[PDB]
Amino acid sequence: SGLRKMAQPSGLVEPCIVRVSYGNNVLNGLWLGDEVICPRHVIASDTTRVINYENEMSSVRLHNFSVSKNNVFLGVVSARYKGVNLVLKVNQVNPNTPEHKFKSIKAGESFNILACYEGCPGSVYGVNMRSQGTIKGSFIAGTCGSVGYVLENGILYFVYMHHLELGNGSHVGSNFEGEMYGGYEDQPSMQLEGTNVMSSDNVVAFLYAALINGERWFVTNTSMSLESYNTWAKTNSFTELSSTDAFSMLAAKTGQSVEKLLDSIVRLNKGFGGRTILSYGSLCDEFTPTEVIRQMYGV
Amino acid sequence: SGLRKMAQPSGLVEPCIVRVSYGNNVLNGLWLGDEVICPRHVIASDTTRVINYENEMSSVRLHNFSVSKNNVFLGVVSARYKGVNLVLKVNQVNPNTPEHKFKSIKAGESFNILACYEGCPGSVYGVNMRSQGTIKGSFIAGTCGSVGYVLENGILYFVYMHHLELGNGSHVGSNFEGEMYGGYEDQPSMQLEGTNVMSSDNVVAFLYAALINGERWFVTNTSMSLESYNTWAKTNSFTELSSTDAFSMLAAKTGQSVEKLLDSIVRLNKGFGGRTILSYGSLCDEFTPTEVIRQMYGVN
Amino acid sequence: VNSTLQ
Repeated sequence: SGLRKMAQPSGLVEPCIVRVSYGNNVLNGLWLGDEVICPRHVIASDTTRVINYENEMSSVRLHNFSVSKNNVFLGVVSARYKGVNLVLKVNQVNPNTPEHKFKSIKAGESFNILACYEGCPGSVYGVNMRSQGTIKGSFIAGTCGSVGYVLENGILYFVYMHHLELGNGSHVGSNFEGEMYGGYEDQPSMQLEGTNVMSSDNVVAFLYAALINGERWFVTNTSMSLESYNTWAKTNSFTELSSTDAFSMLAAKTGQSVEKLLDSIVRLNKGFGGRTILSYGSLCDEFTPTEVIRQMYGV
Repeated sequence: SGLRKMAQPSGLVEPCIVRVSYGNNVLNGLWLGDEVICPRHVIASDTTRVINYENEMSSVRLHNFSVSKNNVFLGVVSARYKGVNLVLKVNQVNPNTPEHKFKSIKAGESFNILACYEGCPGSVYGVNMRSQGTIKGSFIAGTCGSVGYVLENGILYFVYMHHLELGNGSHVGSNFEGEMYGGYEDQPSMQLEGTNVMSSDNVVAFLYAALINGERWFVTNTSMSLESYNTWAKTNSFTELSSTDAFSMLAAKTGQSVEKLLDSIVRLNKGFGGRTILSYGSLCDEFTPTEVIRQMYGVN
Repeated sequence: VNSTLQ
């Protein structure tokens, strides 16, 4: 019992992380096959000013790169852009290249981040994609290029690569197709995140998790229909709850139907009155229904 | 980037997790060298009622064990108890046995849990040892035998093996010598946890994390001697502060001395009111100074 | 309430 944010094992990903440096920039790269992918901003000669990527690529000199793993270097044979990603062809194939696939993460979905520091795996933890395409992760100078991944049906998916941190502390990254989630630009600009929309299904999950833990102060003797709720959400920065099917098990186990929890959300949205739910002082939308169900009881 | 609980990579430990079954019991085990360690109740005829471990061991038949990594099934040549753990000798040396040592975790220290379901590594997450020898983790039926580990300066330490869940939801496990943390019995009995003592070290660390994140509404500029704090600590369920040497760097980066945070602790312990710190509604002692120095500066 | 041997 107990609700904790978790991550899937990183063993399959760890061997693919490499240190990539250029000029004064040192970050992390993903080594798969005979290629190394990393943020192209590792090529920038001056990250405190607007970056002209066409010029930076024109003046690039392969020998200036330094790709390595456990202090064993890989020779770079070529460099090209793929969206906001830099793809380096190296003189050696990663013998530990795991079978894998690439896919994009959607808002509300969870995935794992393998936080690395200068080509070295440091920590693993789970995150959740926000509506604007960002995540509330933990990266400090040097974790750029950290990899996001998910294991589903025995298949490893590489889904995210960290690029930058916004002024508001939210984190930005791209998929391996070279597309930046949220369409943010890979510049040291002051772009804004935008209005964050809470994942309604994730909050319901959270509230269910809270119920299973014995917390009930937020449970009223009222209920709000899915239709009414879906109406309210559209104007209060919350997604639309498509159906209650996903919470059937949680509903049976706790005895509270979705709609009752929907009523709670609307009423908790203005403050917890100093109270807490699973130690937090506000609604949490970082756990998907699946995440909660698996962690509650045998699934 | 605020304060989030993390776990160290699990790649070194994954190859050591195995599935151990006996009759209708299935849980996880740890395969190192030619040995496999796992909770001993796996051989219990019925883990639902009180167990006579001597008898269960007297009636155990080696061939009834089932130990497998993946498709590799190991032959059990001998079984013995070592505290609350079962130590099994197998006919094969684990070729992926990493360099390792063993040790116990003290109250207030953190480590990683590699939770597995019937021999399959499913998740990894960080935890912190409470004063009563428990941890607030997340284990579902089948995660028993899950492994706790720490990486301290190139050294991998195996430190925890999951055994049971207390009536109140707290999780209990043992070290690898087979001693149960908190001295709990591996029985479906009714044992209470008791009052937990908050780790002062960790809470002070928590507050530095807050200051580093831009929150300082709780700053008082008024300080409380370490001596006065410790006397207050004893009567309020908090550990006595060793010294302030552990936070030297944090106090420098923030400009707030430990004594000032100690005064903040005493007052904050009366309640946050309608305010929060790092989004929490009360004092958090699950993050150690070392843990916080990283997450904020990552220099290890 | 108490213990479950997981």
